[PDB]
Amino acid sequence: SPLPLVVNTWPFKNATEAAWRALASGGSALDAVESGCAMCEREQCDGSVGFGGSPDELGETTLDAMIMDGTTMDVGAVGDLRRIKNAIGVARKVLEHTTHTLLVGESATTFAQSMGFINEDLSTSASQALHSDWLARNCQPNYWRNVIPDPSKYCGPYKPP
Amino acid sequence: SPLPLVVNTWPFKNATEAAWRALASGGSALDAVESGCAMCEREQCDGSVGFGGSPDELGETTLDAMIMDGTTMDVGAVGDLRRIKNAIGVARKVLEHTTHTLLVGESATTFAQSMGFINEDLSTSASQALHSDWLARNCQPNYWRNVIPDPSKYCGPYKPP
Amino acid sequence: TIGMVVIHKTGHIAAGTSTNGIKFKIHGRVGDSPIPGAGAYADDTAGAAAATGNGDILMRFLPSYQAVEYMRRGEDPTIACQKVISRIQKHFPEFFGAVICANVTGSYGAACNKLSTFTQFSFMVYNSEKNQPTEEKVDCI
Amino acid sequence: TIGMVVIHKTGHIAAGTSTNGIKFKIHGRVGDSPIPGAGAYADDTAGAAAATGNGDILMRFLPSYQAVEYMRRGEDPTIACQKVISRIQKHFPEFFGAVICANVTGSYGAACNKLSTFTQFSFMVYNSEKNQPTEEKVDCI
Ligand SMILES: *[C@@H]1O[C@H](CO)[C@@H](O[C@@H]2O[C@H](CO)[C@@H](O[C@@H]3O[C@H](CO)[C@@H](O)[C@H](O)[C@@H]3O)[C@H](O)[C@H]2NC(C)=O)[C@H](O)[C@H]1NC(C)=O
Ligand SMILES: *[C@@H]1O[C@H](CO)[C@@H](O)[C@H](O)[C@H]1NC(C)=O
Ligand SMILES: *[C@@H]1O[C@H](CO)[C@@H](O)[C@H](O)[C@H]1NC(C)=O
Ligand SMILES: *[C@@H]1O[C@H](CO)[C@@H](O)[C@H](O)[C@H]1NC(C)=O
Repeated sequence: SPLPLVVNTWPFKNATEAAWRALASGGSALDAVESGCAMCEREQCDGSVGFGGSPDELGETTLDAMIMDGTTMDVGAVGDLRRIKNAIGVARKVLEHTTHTLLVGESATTFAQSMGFINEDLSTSASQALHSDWLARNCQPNYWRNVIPDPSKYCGPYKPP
Repeated sequence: SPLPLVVNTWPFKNATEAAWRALASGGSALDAVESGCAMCEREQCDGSVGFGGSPDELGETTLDAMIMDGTTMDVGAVGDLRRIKNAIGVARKVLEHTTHTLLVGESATTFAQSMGFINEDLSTSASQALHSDWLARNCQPNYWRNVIPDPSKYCGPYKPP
Repeated sequence: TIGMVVIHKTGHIAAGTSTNGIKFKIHGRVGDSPIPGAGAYADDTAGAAAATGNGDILMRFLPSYQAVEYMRRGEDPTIACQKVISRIQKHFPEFFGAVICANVTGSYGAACNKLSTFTQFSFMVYNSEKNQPTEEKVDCI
Repeated sequence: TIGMVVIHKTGHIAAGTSTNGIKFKIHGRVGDSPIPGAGAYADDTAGAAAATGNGDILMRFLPSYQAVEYMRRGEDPTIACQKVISRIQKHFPEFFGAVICANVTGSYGAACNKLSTFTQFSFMVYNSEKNQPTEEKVDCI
């Protein structure tokens, strides 16, 4: 009931602490959300946030992030951000420097570099192994369907029958 | 019965016609939607659908499309589709051949090629001209704000203040 | 942008969109069209809706999903569509946007936000009674 | 995925998410995280919500927007979050997903879909009433 209030999915305590710390220093709600989420990008929370995790079929890690201002209802977001670690940082720059809402892929990378972000590989030896073990395993699991060869048994390239 | 029913935005009658025709031939609601929308991609309706229109800051035309099944509530969508003309055709393939909802950018172009779509330049003399007159008017209008140099007077590239 | 809603004779609904976006958009920009609930939405249990206009703005208010949500509760297509326009209007009074609504039985409607440069919205219809693609038209509110 | 909601002392609300998606996703796949109303939603007049789990399914039901919509109608945060899970549940009984809710006055709640491998959902809360971030849990429904 009393404010400020910080709530986040999963027991990622460091993100909670980071967000609270921002508010305690005088930061706004946007500063808090960004800080809390950026903390998990750095700490690669549960391997499901930030670089070095969830490699795609080609072995590349691409990030998705968004930040929303509840006062103006302004939004900044990026999907399929490539080679930039601070996804929520780029999302906030979309909110502050454009009148758009969503920027994607390699085009969003270019935008991020213009905003001062460092273009770097998002892979790690750990995410590289995960991908090679996946390949050796005949690409299981995957999200293909109604294609040949049988996606429940083989790797691609796939094609509709 | 009042059904079937076909309703679409704007006075795009040829698209409404292609959708109805799809139904008359015993086609599904999904077949109709794909038929109607694809018709405007070919026709470049108001220059707001399909190739050769709305060039971005770099002069490139990129397409977005979606198709949704009301029965299963499955959705196939593409955003920032590059070098593929039949955007909704690709979106329907995301629905039929993957368990994902949205694919974007050059990555989506690769997906489209796997599904048999032709990779091709979406530019035309018309869209380039549109872009050049824009460069001439000092990139007015654009969607940047709070950057250097002043977006309201000058072209890019831009940098944070 | 083209937003289309189709109700099969069986009552199975589908919705869709296709667009090349807005002119001179920043490289990599994606609007409301490919976003479920924003550009279009369909549900056999309620109805379907599609939106067109300034996607940067529409995207934040999920107009098609809310229109269908209203129709889910029995609202008339034109009303569900106007209510959606009204909520956005409260935040961005100068927003460019139009929405088309259709419920499970075949009733349709539309609404648009009135601007000095945008006062009426036309949309195509085709059903059993009308044996010709009929161009409807609505005055913006 | 991490979804976060914050209510400033001044009543101003913000929300956001960050994720690397799902393992072995098809090259170029975008989940619910960067989609307004799906991954997160914030409205100073209603409240805020954030979702996590299988993004492919979640983004089709706009969980964060609907949760906020319920609270806008007066629903208790927990009940708003539970109702969202149920609606999706009827369409996909075995989907992985959890949602956090919070209204304008600082009340929070959460809900999740019950699975053989997922029966409880843990989330962090940091109040002024608390002097340390405390881990909360909810049994999935
Ligand atoms: C945010 O969510 C909380 C929790 O759902 C809401 O709090 C509840 O608010 C109602 C008033 O609308 C309180 O119940 C009423 O309580 C008074 C107590 O004096 C009683 O006289 C009434 O007959 C009735 O029981 C309820 O106690 C309170 N619950 C909690 C846990 O604080 C709150 O209203 C929501 N805020 C907004 C703006 O919707
Ligand atoms: C953040 O999380 C990990 C796991 O709980 C922990 O080892 C680490 O020490 C935490 N951060 C700090 C600054 O303590
Ligand atoms: C269909 O509409 C277009 C405008 O989009 C028009 O140029 C064309 O003549 C019409 N189609 C046919 C086959 O006449
Ligand atoms: C569809 O709209 C009409 C006009 O508002 C209404 O009478 C009818 O009952 C609606 N159908 C349903 C299922 O709500």
